[PDB]
Order: sequence, then structure tokens, then C-alpha cells
Amino acid sequence: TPVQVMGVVNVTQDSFSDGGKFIDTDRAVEHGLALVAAGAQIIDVGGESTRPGATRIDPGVEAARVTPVIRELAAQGITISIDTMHADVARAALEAGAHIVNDVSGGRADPGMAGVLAEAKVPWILMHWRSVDADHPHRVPGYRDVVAEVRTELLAAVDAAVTAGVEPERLVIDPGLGFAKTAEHNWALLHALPDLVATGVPVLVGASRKRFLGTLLAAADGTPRPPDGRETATAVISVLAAMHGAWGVRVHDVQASVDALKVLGAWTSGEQIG
Ligand SMILES: Nc1nc2ncc(COP(=O)(O)O)nc2c(=O)[nH]1
Repeated sequence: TPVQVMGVVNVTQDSFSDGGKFIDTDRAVEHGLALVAAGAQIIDVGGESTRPGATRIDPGVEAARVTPVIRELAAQGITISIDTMHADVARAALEAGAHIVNDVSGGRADPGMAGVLAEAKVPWILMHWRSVDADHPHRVPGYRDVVAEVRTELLAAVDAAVTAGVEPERLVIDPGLGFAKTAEHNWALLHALPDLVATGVPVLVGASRKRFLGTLLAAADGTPRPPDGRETATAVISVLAAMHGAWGVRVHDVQASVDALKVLGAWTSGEQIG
């Protein structure tokens, strides 16, 4: 039972991050093909961003961006997750060939998401993000115990999914590192990863390039490490997550995490025989 490496393809970021004017399906498809060639088991396709100050787009535009990419990658037999909070977008992505729904709201953004998943009978990833104030969706709340509360709320989301008719075997949970959480919250959640794995629900970890790695690796004068300088740290997290029973890791740099997991595998089996 090896850890699943989930490589990220965001069609909007691929098309626009370096200044491009037009949506570029072919670039995103070639990106996904390259991540598969580098060892990804799952390609997570997204059309939106949730970070502060992102460009905001209609769900119709979100779907129009992801579905051509999903259609071409699915035609190559690739396993594809759709990274969306919007039920209508998830449904369109499933029509296009996605086989997993990755919901950073954990079903809380769209009351129709549970019904989409219950009907489609595909896996549903429920990420933890406590976001009571839509005017401040990233504000860090007061946790008495972030470890216990994340677990409680993820399992409550699992319960609501099952009540809606999703089969328990099809749920995945994700602690949502960095989403209304401090760096210290993240490290407590990661140290407690075995506890969350012990729920029996598959656990996905997404640490790749997140702000707490910029903080961890800050320069002597306080300047955080830029996102490109966070990849060694991200790959080490993939290894420690794998060692502690994570079902999957969500990463941008698939090659670096695959390299790291090959080291873990070669070390572990180094004295085996026969
Ligand atoms: N399940 C899951 N999905 C996610 N989707 C987007 C982002 C935002 O980060 P990005 O812009 O680097 O993709 N992070 C996660 C995460 O940690 N877990």
C-alpha cells in the first residue's frame, strides 16, 4: 500500500502566472502528462484559487477552464481529481472524466456537493478549513486544541457525507494545512498525523510550498524563503507523511517527492533478501 502522489495542475495558474493572456489548455495538459511521467498516481486539476487577492471567476468559467484539460488527460487513462468547492463544477468535471472530487471546503461551501458525490459514487476528499466569516475566510480562529478540533470537524464532515448517502469507504480527509491555521498549528497536526491516520479514513496531506515552509526556512533577517526554495522541505514532508501512514500527498514538484519516496523505499528494503 504505497502513498499516492497527487500532482497539481491548475489551469488558471499555468495559463496566466507568467503573464499569459489566453487560457492554454495544451500547456496544462502537457503539464499533467509531465507529472505522470515523473511518477504521479493522481493529477489534481483546478481552475480557481482561494488565496487572498486572487482573481475571482464565475463557476461557469471555472468549469470551462478545467473540463478540456480533464477530457484530454482522462483519454490517456490518467486518474484525475477535480479541485473545486462548487457542486456544478464537480459534476461537469466528472462528466469530463475526473474520478475523484477534491473539496477544500469539505462540503461546506455548496450544500449540493454531498448529493453530487452520493450519486456519482466516486471518492470525495474533505479538507479541513474552518471559515465562519466569509468576509475574513482566512482569519485564524481560536482553537483550544487544533489537533482534536480538526479531527472532530473532519469526522463530522464524514458523518454528514454518509448521512447524505456517500459510502464511508469513499471518503478521504485532509487536515488543510495553512488554511486559517498558523505554522505552529500545522506542525502539531503533522506530528499528530498517526492519530488522524488511526481514524481508518484515508488521509491526504497538502504541505507543498505553503506559507509555514516559508516561515520555517526564513533568512537570518526574517525574510521568508521564497516558494521555489520550499521544495526540499516539501519532499521531506512527503517522506515523513508516508512513514506515518498518509494515504496520499498533494504536491506541485512531483519529481522531488518521487525522488524522496524512492530513497525511503530503498532505505527500508536495504537489507531484505530473496
Ligand atoms: N486537499 C487539498 N486541496 C488543496 N487544494 C488547494 C490548495 C492550495 O494550495 P496550492 O495553490 O499550492 O494548490 N491546497 C490544498 C491542500 O492542502 N489539500
